[PDB]
Amino acid sequence: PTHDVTTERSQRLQLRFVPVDREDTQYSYKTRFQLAVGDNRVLDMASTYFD
Amino acid sequence: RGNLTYRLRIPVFLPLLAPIIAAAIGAIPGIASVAIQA
Amino acid sequence: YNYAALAPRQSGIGTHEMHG
Amino acid sequence: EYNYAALAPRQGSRPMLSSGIGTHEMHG
Amino acid sequence: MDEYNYAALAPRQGSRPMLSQWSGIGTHEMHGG
Amino acid sequence: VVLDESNPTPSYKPVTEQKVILPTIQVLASKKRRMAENEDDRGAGSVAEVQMREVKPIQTVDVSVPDHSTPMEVVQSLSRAAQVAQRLTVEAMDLSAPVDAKPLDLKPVD
Amino acid sequence: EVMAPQPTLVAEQGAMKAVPVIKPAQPFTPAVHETQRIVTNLPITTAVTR
Amino acid sequence: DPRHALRDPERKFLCDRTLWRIPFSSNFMSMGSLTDLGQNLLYANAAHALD
Repeated sequence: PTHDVTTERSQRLQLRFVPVDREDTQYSYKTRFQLAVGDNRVLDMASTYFD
Repeated sequence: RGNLTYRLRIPVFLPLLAPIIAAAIGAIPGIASVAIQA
Repeated sequence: YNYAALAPRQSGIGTHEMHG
Repeated sequence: EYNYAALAPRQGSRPMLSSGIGTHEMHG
Repeated sequence: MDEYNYAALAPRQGSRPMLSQWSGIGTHEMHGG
Repeated sequence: VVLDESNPTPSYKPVTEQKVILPTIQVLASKKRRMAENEDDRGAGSVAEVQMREVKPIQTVDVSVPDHSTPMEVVQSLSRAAQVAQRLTVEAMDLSAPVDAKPLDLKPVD
Repeated sequence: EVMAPQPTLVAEQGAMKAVPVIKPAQPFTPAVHETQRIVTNLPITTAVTR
Repeated sequence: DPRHALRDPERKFLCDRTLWRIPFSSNFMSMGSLTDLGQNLLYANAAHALD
């Protein structure tokens, strides 16, 4: 297919989100992120692995 | 904007037709942030 | 929109995986 | 006064008009 | 009227786009002094 | 039956006749436009504009919805809204700002 | 139906009495100008003075 | 001098009384008080964090 399949509107495939804040007791390491899902794009959470 | 535009010709204090249409449009699940302009 | 996106030219929906 | 042009200086037999109302000067 | 001319490209001043005068295109600077 | 056929906007052409609501509703598609930078620019978006038109001795409203919305659903919702507006054209709306609550304690008893 | 020929223009300016001159440019107006195909077979629309 | 110690230029600039400007425009141009960006749906109806 050559139309209505891909955007070609300058959007990224991979995104690196850094935590807005982090707290670490000596038993657990908690990280808080806020991920913004574009304006029109959608993602499935099968991606979004923690690095 | 959109290819299709719908027109209503109603036979016709505080205006009410525009808020009514805005609420009806906002009731559509796929439409958000209804704008009213006069 | 035009009848959704095109398919590569030349149960579909749902999963029932369970048991353990 | 209904004819507001009567409040303007008269070049000849016509008032001196013009212009533009409002300012948009804002930057920095 | 914005469909018969390039008025969306020009910066606006409220509701009236700020287009140039019709006899504004073109230039001529030339002298030997 | 069917009083006004004016088409105030020339860029949009009618696609269906002025079907009546047992007001009248007319669906207008848009003619060709300029080039777009990319195909994913027309249906992209979700905001809907409800433009108001000057009263013609009747009122006209230009409601524009994004493409992905179902035309049948949009038509039915607009028809229901038009019926509600025709029926209602109150104190319930007045209650939701310029009536107050504590000031509504002198008049009820005194 | 082939488009009717357009008349060529030759203006006058100063002592120069036969300067070749193209038709003047005018912004498109629906009241004055209309879009007419040059050749009916294939769509090449252009503005004419009705 | 005909006889001279070698050299290596140093360059610099002084910009006094000047506020650096990074306008929130897509092309960095100033085509209106309400810029090109700041009207796009990317930055209008959504919430973004600036780092």
